Amino acid sequence: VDSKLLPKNIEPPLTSQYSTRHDAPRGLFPFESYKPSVQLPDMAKLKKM
Amino acid sequence: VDSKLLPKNIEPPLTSQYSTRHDAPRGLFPFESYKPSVQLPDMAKLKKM
Amino acid sequence: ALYDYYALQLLPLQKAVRGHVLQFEWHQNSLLTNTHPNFLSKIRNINVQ
Amino acid sequence: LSTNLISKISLLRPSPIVTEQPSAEIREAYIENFAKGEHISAIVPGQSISGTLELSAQFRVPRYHSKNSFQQALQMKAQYYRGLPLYEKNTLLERLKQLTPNEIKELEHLHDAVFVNTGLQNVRKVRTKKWKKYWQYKAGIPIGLKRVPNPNFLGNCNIKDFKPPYI
Repeated sequence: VDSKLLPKNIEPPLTSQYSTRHDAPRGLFPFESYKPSVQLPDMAKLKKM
Repeated sequence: VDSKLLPKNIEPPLTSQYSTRHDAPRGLFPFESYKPSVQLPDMAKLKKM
Repeated sequence: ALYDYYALQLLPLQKAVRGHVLQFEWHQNSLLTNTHPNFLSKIRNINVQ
Repeated sequence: LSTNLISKISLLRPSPIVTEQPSAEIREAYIENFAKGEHISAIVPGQSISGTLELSAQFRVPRYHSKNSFQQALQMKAQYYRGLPLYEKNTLLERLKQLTPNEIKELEHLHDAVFVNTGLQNVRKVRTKKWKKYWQYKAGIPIGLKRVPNPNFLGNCNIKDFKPPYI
């Protein structure tokens, strides 16, 4: 007998691949200042001198 | 089950997304940005090393 | 070396996330007794009651 | 702008299916009086799908014996249509010239066991095709895939995505 023709349970289908967000409390994450500089520093003046 | 809507946030400055400046103090974020010392004997030392 | 340059392109953004994640990891170390060690909580002397 | 550099610049940087009470005002009045503990005029069933699984008003155990083919045998001391393939005229006739009335009662129940299994297989397939459309209908999906939205809406959360400082 081919599979998926075998008798299966009548249940609510799977919710495994669902995306959840989280309620995090007030003091969990720190306050962040100083945006980091992604850009590399340039040393044209040092090698020019 | 009984979800409510947060109405509206009148945001003061520095309490906002993208409210970060390069001029801010890095209390944490331990990586530093260092002052280039341009002294002419130290220039010769940097050229040699 | 094209992918060395790819590794030499996105390195300080990696250090920026390595700083903010470390900053939040430091935020996890908040206990309020590591900080001010005198937090006077509550006392009461001997009453007539 | 030179073509030795244009190939490398982008290289270095790549940039009728349910059986509930369909009136949406008798179901509410049923619960408004049910909390008090009162019956109502109209009837209300639980939700389900339609369709009846009706056996024994369908394929029966066949009658391969006659009206007296067992007691007279007691005296003389004796490709598929539904589930069985149609046999040829000459090949099956000598096969039924071999068997005994001790095995006719076996054969009747074997063929009934084939018939009931096929008549359950196809209804089971139709029932799965109905339940797969029930569960989609009861979950907001339409089929086969002034309003105000609640916070449990797809895309209307209250937890806004906070951005990192480097972005």
